Amino acid sequence: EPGWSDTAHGVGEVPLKTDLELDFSLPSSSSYSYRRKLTNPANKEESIPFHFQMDKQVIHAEVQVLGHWMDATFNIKTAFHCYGACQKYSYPWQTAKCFFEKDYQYENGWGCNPGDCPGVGTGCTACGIYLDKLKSVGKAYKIISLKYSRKVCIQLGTEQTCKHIDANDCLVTPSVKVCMVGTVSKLQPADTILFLGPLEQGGIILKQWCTTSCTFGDPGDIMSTTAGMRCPEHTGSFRKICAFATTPVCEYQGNTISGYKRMMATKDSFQSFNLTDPHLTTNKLEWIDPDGNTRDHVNLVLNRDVSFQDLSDNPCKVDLHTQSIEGAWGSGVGFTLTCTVSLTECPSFMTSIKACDMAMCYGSTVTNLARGSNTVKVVGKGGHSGSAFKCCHDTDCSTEGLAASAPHLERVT
Amino acid sequence: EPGWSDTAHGVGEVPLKTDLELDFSLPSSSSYSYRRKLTNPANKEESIPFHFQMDKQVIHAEVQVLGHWMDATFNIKTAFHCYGACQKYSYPWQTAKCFFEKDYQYENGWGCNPGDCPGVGTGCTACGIYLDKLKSVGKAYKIISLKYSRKVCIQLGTEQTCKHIDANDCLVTPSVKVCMVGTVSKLQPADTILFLGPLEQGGIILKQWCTTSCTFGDPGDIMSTTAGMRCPEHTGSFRKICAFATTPVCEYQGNTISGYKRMMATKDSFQSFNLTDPHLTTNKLEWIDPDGNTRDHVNLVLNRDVSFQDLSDNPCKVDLHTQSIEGAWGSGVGFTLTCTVSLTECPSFMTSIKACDMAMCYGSTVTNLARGSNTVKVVGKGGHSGSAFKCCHDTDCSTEGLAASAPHLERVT
Amino acid sequence: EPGWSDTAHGVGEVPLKTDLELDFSLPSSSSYSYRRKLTNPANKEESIPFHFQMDKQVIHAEVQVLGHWMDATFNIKTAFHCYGACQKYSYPWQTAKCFFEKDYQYENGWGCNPGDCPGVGTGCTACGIYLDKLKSVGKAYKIISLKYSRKVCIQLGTEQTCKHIDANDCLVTPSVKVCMVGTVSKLQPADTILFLGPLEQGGIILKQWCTTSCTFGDPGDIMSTTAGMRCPEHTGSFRKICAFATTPVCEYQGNTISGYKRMMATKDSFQSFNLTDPHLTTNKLEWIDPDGNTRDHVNLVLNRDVSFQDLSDNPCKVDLHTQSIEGAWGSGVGFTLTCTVSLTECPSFMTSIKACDMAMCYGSTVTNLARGSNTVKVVGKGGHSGSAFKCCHDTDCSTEGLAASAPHLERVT
Ligand SMILES: *[C@@H]1O[C@H](CO)[C@@H](O[C@@H]2O[C@H](CO)[C@@H](O[C@@H]3O[C@H](CO)[C@@H](O)[C@H](O[C@H]4O[C@H](CO)[C@@H](O)[C@H](O)[C@@H]4O)[C@@H]3O)[C@H](O)[C@H]2NC(C)=O)[C@H](O)[C@H]1NC(C)=O
Ligand SMILES: *[C@@H]1O[C@H](CO)[C@@H](O[C@@H]2O[C@H](CO)[C@@H](O[C@@H]3O[C@H](CO)[C@@H](O)[C@H](O[C@H]4O[C@H](CO)[C@@H](O)[C@H](O)[C@@H]4O)[C@@H]3O)[C@H](O)[C@H]2NC(C)=O)[C@H](O)[C@H]1NC(C)=O
Ligand SMILES: *[C@@H]1O[C@H](CO)[C@@H](O[C@@H]2O[C@H](CO)[C@@H](O[C@@H]3O[C@H](CO)[C@@H](O)[C@H](O[C@H]4O[C@H](CO)[C@@H](O)[C@H](O)[C@@H]4O)[C@@H]3O)[C@H](O)[C@H]2NC(C)=O)[C@H](O)[C@H]1NC(C)=O
Repeated sequence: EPGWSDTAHGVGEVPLKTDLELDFSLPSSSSYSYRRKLTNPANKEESIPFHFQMDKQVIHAEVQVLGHWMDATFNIKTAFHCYGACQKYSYPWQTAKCFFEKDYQYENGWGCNPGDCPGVGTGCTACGIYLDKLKSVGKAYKIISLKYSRKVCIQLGTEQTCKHIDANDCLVTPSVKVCMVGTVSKLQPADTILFLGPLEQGGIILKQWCTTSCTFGDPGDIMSTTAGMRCPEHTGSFRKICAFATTPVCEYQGNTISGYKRMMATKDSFQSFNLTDPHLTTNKLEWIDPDGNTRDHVNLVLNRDVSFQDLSDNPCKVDLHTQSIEGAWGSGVGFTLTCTVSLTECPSFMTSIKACDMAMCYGSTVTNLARGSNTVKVVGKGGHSGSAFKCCHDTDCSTEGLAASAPHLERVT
Repeated sequence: EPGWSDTAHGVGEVPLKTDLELDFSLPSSSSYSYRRKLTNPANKEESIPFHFQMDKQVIHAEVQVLGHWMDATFNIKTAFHCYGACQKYSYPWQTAKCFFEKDYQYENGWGCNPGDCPGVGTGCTACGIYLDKLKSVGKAYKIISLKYSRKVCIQLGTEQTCKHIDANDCLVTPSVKVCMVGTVSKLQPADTILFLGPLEQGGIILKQWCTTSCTFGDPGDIMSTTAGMRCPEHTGSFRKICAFATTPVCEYQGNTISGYKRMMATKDSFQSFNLTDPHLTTNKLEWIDPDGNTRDHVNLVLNRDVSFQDLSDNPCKVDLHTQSIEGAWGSGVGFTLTCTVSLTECPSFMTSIKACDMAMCYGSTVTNLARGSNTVKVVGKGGHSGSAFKCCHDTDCSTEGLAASAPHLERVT
Repeated sequence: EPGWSDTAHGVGEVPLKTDLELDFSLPSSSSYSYRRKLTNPANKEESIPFHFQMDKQVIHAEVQVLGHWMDATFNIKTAFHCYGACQKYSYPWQTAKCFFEKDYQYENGWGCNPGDCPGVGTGCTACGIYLDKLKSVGKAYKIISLKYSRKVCIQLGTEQTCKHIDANDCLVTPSVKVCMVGTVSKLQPADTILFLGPLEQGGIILKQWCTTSCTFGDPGDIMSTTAGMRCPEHTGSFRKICAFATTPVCEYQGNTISGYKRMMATKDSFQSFNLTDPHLTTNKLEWIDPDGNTRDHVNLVLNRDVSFQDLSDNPCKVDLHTQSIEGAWGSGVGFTLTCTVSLTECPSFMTSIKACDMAMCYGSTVTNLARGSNTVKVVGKGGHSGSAFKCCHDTDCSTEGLAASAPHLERVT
């Protein structure tokens, strides 16, 4: 009754026929090497070479590049005009990177009038707040997805096998099973990481980082991006100060201190993380976490008996073509690839269809294929503008790929 | 010296007497089936049938139903009355779902007076902001608790055993141990999940969702619930515009754009999750995560020797009665069930007492029972209004159950 | 080719030579005890005593003490002076714990003047909001780091070994390997935990707790610390009410309800956690989580064959001296200890260097030492003012330690 499947990564074994078991925890930032001449195959005249290599864990993050976080100074200036409307004149703050203007139009009923202006209900008094002394204070990225893997190389006799194993996965070679359990994520999807210096000097994790309502003083309030400045809103209140024969003066009741200055005063409240040999290219960040306390559990079984049974073996063949796509690249909501998967050589097949481009894969769907044609939907997260996403099974991908839409990542107002 | 205990789920075994070990990782959205005729019991004339079935992982979430998130339009209108107080008249905005009013009372010292109203320090000018064009944009739930389990069925010969195994737990039958490790939680307790459409189309995870201070423009600002509308506060400032002989006009300095419009502009900043075959009934949401990359580690040991020792075996008997309860159902703080647990047939017993109703269990306490009467406190989370929570050990529950209080889930102001 | 290393905690074994394997899941709040007389060493006349003890899991949190969260009442009062400036007089609100003042100076152009004050553009009207009826409502701590461990004691014959094992780590004695996998963290670094009563009655987890912009009504708005009060900002707007011959009155458009009152109205929206036997000393909180559903996977292997191979064995010797330090204690960003590590008796050595004081260790670096002198940097989190941080390998620490700087944990404005 059990139909064919390749979703289980592992073995059926008989322990009394196991030549060698390794079971151990290993730091993420540690590699591990083991070499031994095995005194079997009960042949004595000839021994069996055995190499096991496990590289340090590499972390891969698909990220949204957010630009440069800016520090700035708050300023306010007043501009009075005796007649006309507030549009009929330009203002000095309009030369600033970020500015917000409130206009008191057609209201100088003596109470608010300079000596030279004998008008009532005319003219305009313009109030403008602007930011200057802008300086870049760090680079920020929002995490779309996180991947954890270790390269593993196995040599049994004169046959070598190397593969990148994802965390909580197993590798199965003809006589060796290697499994990893326990890698846990300190970073989380949608975290914002901030680098006050080069990546090599470590980052800060910020759970509060403004997204939908960026107000001056919020974390991430002033961002300088490739597409120009992103300026914060000012939520305070304006008030026109007036006296006899004196020109009106603007007064603002609101926050004056920038988000960066607010964070540095309590800098030690936030979690840092350190990066060994980070690699940043476009929207991909890879690195090795140097924290020695983060450990995963490693199990190796060397078993050369005929009862050593790879649980994924099957005669099924899968042919793939990419039908359609919807959604966005570089998005935490993601894209959905619609695939046409043809099965031959089996009545049914339970397997995993992935969405991949030239660089890597971004998501995976477990599906139960029937002989002939099937439609499978795969959700991917990550990728970039030039990405042509393909349907893949193992290393076999469809001939043609499909580009996703640009993500909606913009402020309102 | 070791007293009896049933808290350890697992075995003591001798590996050289193990007939069969399976060790493998499996996607959460994958099932697994294995059938084999075992060529033992060294009897040859007769073989041993063996079935192993593992269902896809099911996720169970106890949720707080938050109602419908609403999109709306911001509006402001002015109402002047020449004499009397602002209470002495009704206003058009009072017909709206959400409205906020600020009244300028007894202040028209000429500066603020229409031509027809020759009064000073009398009358009132009422300012009112209201929301209209309300449309439902999705359904939101806050997660109280998360459970992960897989149904497992074992057939050895002509004897079958099926049980739901929780993640990071083991099942022990007479000759089979099955264990699961490594399932990790993407959703977290107190997350808010938002469904812009039917559950089958997936949800959005929102770390920022207003709870204690809902302001217009916040995520979750305007909620339409069974108990009526929940309206956001407006934190901006009002100002009475005045000119000669013209009637006063209200002006507001504050946010105008709704929370929903703010999110959609940056929709791709947030994490989505997808649901296969979701089931929603009252405050319970169950589903299968279709993400193929989420794997758990599965270990099966088939061992028929007399040294195969179930570590939970014991002669102890436990009788239960539900004494008292405090706390709330449907709450992330929870309720505390106070139980009276009588032990017989053992001098002491280390065991787990659970809080359960008709549907499921909601929490568990490990306790060291002494022969005779004991008091045990169990913290549960979840449940609903009709829940009668009982003290249980294994499948044995107390005769009577106790209802918890309603949760405090309300805005102030 | 493989150089020496002690980073792998575990064994190489032959399963057919294993006398006994235990494999089981165990609640965190449960201990486990196993005693058996092993009928080997195939000697029959003499048996082998075997004890295995596993204590309940203990949670250790390095915390930032935040003081007492305060509830308060909002108040506003007005003070008019006919002449002079607003500084020329004191005010009743200046006697309050928290107060904020806005001064309307030199503006009484008749419109705002009491009958007795015949001045224009002179005097001042001072507006002051203050908080009273302050009452402590709980104690709050921000989590810097979390550690999970179980004490384990092994007796084989007449030889005993006890050690605290960290989660996801293994202990290796001459013939026993014990490993733990699967402990997962419910609390997270940078979480804020709030205790409305004694620690024994449980805490509340709050993802939103004000850090960089504390506004009246935010969670954690009013904190009473050892260094005095920490007062919230008020972001609303002021307005001077005026009429004929009457003295001006202040009006505020802003939040009036405190953060504590706002939380209690929706108290059941937040996650609680319970503590068995908590220990608080300065900035260290230790406890046992009584939730019976949290389980870890335990594996014990008893194997007395000569092929039982501890993977960390090595002849290398390491000598340590503490060179320099930068960073802060009690910080989530942490400190960096710079160590001088001398290797002898090996050409190279892959090992872990830790940062420790008298109490415990706070971080760890995996490094590849060359024969002779090396510089290693270790990142630690936690500690306190008197901490002298040392470079350590295993139980061997440097003679002298170095104190870190105080953390920057202050509000601006
Ligand atoms: C692990 O990550 C943490 C967090 O990123 C990281 O902490 C950072 O360490 C750097 C390195 O020392 C700190 O940057 C220094 O800050 C001091 C004062 O704050 C400055 O004086 C330094 O600049 C001077 O020195 C330079 C040295 O050549 C000169 O080139 C320069 O012109 C200046 O004269 C220097 O910038 C930084 O402050 C912390 N970050 C925080 C948030 O505190 C830690 O070092 C990382 N550890 C490891 C082992 O990687
Ligand atoms: C996994 O989860 C994600 C997140 O939920 C999910 O993304 C959603 O996909 C749906 C399905 O296509 C999207 O809804 C569509 O949106 C487009 C434009 O945004 C509309 O044109 C669509 O409505 C039209 O088409 C319908 C088809 O019959 C008609 O009935 C209708 O009348 C309209 O004419 C449709 O609503 C949705 O936008 C996204 N969500 C987000 C946040 O982007 C994804 O599809 C899920 N994947 C799988 C495999 O389940
Ligand atoms: C697990 O953690 C949760 C969260 O901390 C915890 O819930 C708390 O339980 C306590 C204990 O009952 C509650 O405190 C009580 O609250 C009621 C009304 O809210 C008060 O009447 C109580 O005070 C009276 O009774 C005392 C008993 O002697 C008297 O000494 C006192 O003078 C008063 O007359 C009492 O304070 C608390 O409300 C909850 N917390 C929340 C947030 O709801 C739960 O009990 C913990 N469970 C276990 C098993 O530890």
